[PDB]
Order: sequence, then C-alpha cells, then structure tokens
Amino acid sequence: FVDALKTLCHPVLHEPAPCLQTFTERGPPSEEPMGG
Amino acid sequence: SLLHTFWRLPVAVFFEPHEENVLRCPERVLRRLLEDAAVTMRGGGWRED
Amino acid sequence: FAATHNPWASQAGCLSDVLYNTRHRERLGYNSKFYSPCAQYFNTEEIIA
Amino acid sequence: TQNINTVDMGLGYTSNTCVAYVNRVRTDMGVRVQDLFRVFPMNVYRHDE
Repeated sequence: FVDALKTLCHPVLHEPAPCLQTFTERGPPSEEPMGG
Repeated sequence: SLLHTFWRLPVAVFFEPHEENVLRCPERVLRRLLEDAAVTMRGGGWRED
Repeated sequence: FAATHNPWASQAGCLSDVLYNTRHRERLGYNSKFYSPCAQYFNTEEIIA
Repeated sequence: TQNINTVDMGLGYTSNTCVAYVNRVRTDMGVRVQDLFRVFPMNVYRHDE
C-alpha cells in the first residue's frame, strides 16, 4: 500500500463537493432547544 | 463554479529594510531597567575570579 | 447480471467519475500532458458518442 | 509537390491487417504507481501546515 501514498492522501479524493454537485442533479426521491 | 482551493503565493506585507528605519526605545521603562541591570554589575562577580 | 460490482467506480457521482473523466477533470486543476491509462474507460462523452 | 488522390475501388473492406509479431515491450510492465500530485499540481490542503 505504501507506494500508493502518491495517490492516497491527495486532497482531491477528500473533496466530495463535485460528487455532491453531480449528486444534486439527479432527482431526490421521497420514499433546537436542548435545555428542556 | 465550485470552491476548489489552489496554491496561492505566500503574500504578507512588510517594511523593506533601510539605513535609518530606527527601532525606538522600550517606552522608557525597560530603558531604565536595562540601566539598573547595567549599573548593578559594578559590584558582583567577575568570571575570572 | 448484478447491478454493478463496484459502486465507487460506476455511479454518476462515484469517486472515479470526478477523478478520471477528462470532461470533469478539466473543471479541476489538472495537467493535460500526463497520460492517464484509465481515461479510455471513463470519458463517457466519447462513449456516449 | 505532387498532389495525389485515392478512391476506394471496392464495395466492402478490400484490405486486411493483422497484429503479426511483437518485438519487445516499451514499458516496464511494473507496479510503480503514478503520482497524483504531479498530475494535479494545483490542489492543496485548506490548512497550510
């Protein structure tokens, strides 16, 4: 696994905002006071 | 249109060094304290004794 | 004849779809000169065409 | 200069190629994985250190 350090800890794998961006485009299916 | 971060150059604004950009006194108080630390060495150890 | 075998390389929004699709990789900062051996399996706009 | 023009004289495929003989391997056929920071030279971490 260690030679893949050049691939594993790259920041673009830890950026889900494009994944969330293309996940928003498909249709979404449908199927506070802590004291008191 | 997405907020990706990129490597910007390290910018920090400073003052370019000159021949007369003078450092001032330490508000006259540590000036006096350094004066006392100077004059207390007349009586004390001598490091060759 | 299952649905898929690997849901991190097959969805519309999987990890590789934002990583290896060169139409999607252009939105990120990337070097075009580096040949990627897997771009032929993901660049779906050519595959749709 | 000598401008030529060719026009095919067959209704179908009149010519057949085939992969005949392999001399050597240009690549290493190795496991040395490529580097993502080289192919993505712009993306950084949000924290600096």
